[PDB]
Amino acid sequence: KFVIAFHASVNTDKTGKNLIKELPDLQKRGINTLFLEIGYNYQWKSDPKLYNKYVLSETVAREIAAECRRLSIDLIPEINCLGHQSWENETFALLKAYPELDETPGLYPSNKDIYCRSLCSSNEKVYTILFGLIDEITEVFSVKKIHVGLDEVFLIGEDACPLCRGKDKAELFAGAVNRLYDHCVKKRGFTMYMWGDRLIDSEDEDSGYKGEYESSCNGTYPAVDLIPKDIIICDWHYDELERYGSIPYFLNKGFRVLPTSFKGIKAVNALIDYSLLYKDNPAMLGHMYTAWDNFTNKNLSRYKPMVKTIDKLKAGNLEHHHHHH
Ligand SMILES: [Zn+2]
Repeated sequence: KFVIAFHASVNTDKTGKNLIKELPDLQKRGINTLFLEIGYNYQWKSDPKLYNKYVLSETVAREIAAECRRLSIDLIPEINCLGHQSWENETFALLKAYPELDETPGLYPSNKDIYCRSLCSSNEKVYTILFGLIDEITEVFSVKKIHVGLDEVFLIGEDACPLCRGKDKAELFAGAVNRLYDHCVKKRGFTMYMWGDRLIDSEDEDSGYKGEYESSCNGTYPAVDLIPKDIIICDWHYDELERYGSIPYFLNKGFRVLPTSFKGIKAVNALIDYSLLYKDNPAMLGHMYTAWDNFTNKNLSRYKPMVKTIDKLKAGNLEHHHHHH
């Protein structure tokens, strides 16, 4: 038996119903788990500063949860709790409402010359806010699971932060993971998921990857030995490679791993094939598909690289049932 998951995003009452459309179909393909990214795109009751009526309401949200439940789909909301506080020249809700919590105050206007802004990982107000959002979203969905993001954190320990300047980037990162863990797991008893790229040494030859996005080039990877190992690592690599050497890196470290793909058809294939080289390790959980080129959630069950490959793994969950007549 295997985890088969799909990553979808939702930010409006519409995009939610689009997803609802595809849940029945996506189930029949074989999806049994839905990672649902929300960010700050829910009408928050718990913080009025981050609320706008033009995003997902409590009603639409309780329907996705309703539908996942009827279809026995493990639902896991995601809020990115450190990096990805902006995209291109739009800064997201938290940092425009709380500019004091920016890790790089006063530096990159309109986000020129950086990938994405990040929150200050040392400022306690961040955790006060984030913990409040994690509690609300896990409530409206009636779930005990949370994905905290933590991918592609390039801005951390920056000189501009009065709070983090000069500090060790890996310890700051491990500090973020461990604060989130203390709330989601220690206090709430949830299961917590995260992206794994910051835990990998890019320069390492067995576990490293080419770029500076799929693996760490800013020295955060030592945090892998400073965080609790019941955290589920979502390990994403979207290029066709003959070896995805970070799967066994995470596995031997004690983590449960969820390999993650995007586009490529073969690239997807190759990840799945290499992940299945460890099929008989239970900490090799399964697989997650992404369709980042799909911005609506319409025909998500038609995502081509998934529909082909999914039976690939569906077989381990077939369950011979025997004639009832
Ligand atoms: Zn800081």
